[PDB]
Amino acid sequence: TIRVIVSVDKAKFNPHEVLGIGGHIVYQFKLIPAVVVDVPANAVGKLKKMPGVEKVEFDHQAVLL
Amino acid sequence: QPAQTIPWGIERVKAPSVWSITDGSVSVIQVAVLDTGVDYDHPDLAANIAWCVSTLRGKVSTKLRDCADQNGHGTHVIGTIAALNNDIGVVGVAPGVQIYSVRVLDARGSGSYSDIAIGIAQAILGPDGVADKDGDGIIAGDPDDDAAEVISMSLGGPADDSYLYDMIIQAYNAGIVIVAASGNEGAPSPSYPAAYPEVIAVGAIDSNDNIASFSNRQPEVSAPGVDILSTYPDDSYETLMGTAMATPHVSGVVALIQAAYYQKYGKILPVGTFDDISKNTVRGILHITADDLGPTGWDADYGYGVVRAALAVQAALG
Ligand SMILES: [Ca+2]
Ligand SMILES: [Ca+2]
Ligand SMILES: [Ca+2]
Ligand SMILES: [Ca+2]
Ligand SMILES: [Ca+2]
Ligand SMILES: [Ca+2]
Ligand SMILES: [Ca+2]
Ligand SMILES: [Zn+2]
Repeated sequence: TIRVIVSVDKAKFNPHEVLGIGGHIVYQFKLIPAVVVDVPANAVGKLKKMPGVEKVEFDHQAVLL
Repeated sequence: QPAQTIPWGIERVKAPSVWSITDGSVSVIQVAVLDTGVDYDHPDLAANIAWCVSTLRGKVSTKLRDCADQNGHGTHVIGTIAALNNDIGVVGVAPGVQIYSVRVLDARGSGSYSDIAIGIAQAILGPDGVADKDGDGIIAGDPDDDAAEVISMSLGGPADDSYLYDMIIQAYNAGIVIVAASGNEGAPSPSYPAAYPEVIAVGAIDSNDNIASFSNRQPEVSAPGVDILSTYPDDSYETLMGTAMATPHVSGVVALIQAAYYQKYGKILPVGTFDDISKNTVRGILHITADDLGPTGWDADYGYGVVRAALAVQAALG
């Protein structure tokens, strides 16, 4: 399972969608049209094909400076 | 507890002469520090910690257990901004400013971009969970709301992600000054988020006014970032280096600017842009009052130069 951030079109996306591909909602952003989701590592391509999904971005790492 | 000293970096950025005007204790003003969390009971910090929140693993928790510093880095960065002016320890640039400690990095000082974005939103929303409660489009500086006026990010990554940037844009449009470390790889340009136009990228100087060799180049301004004594857990003090130590000096300077300006005018200044060289914008003020080291003008080492709070505040008020 991997964590991914999906930029969505709210007119065509529903958070209940992600269960359909074996994933689940971690966090829905209030301030930007995006949702954090855990998906099976092998379902990323499938997620990019899901309704209302505009961009799928891996969760990158920052470090203390 | 040791008797109080003023660390060399605080002196270098010309903070102590500001304190008769303000120490940043203007009630509408808070600085959100997105880091490893905070030693929230530290005797030299506690009184200034207004809110403690964590966004680790994509869940927002306001519990002290979850927001406490498990690394030391957050505590150190927070003391450079806001260690109290009293009889012990150290003193921050803005020793009366309220701090929101937003834990986006884990015990090992590593963080996911998702958690950082959610951290940025916490700084906009504030303890009340609402960005703009009276719906007037004023967020930072609105005494009816509880948004931070500065977001300080002593952290960085190599990725430019659409959604993190969207969140930076939201903070910027809320009137929040965003300040971030340039990075510690001696690279030719800053890390993200410092590298975004909306964000002040900060480089590190040492006590000889030389740019630190590790400091990522092309910053916007530079500040003390080598041999920086500040608070450290548990209820102690430690000396560290890096662009993460320089960043809070600049965040403290912005806090002083916006505090002084609100104290006089009952408003705050616009954030401004990288190119600004006017007095009408926080960033323009920072740029024109900065100590211009190295070659004349902006340069790839120091940016515009070393920030100077005394002069910045005078430019704000005059
Ligand atoms: Ca403590
Ligand atoms: Ca002190
Ligand atoms: Ca709020
Ligand atoms: Ca408002
Ligand atoms: Ca208002
Ligand atoms: Ca505020
Ligand atoms: Ca120069
Ligand atoms: Zn999960």
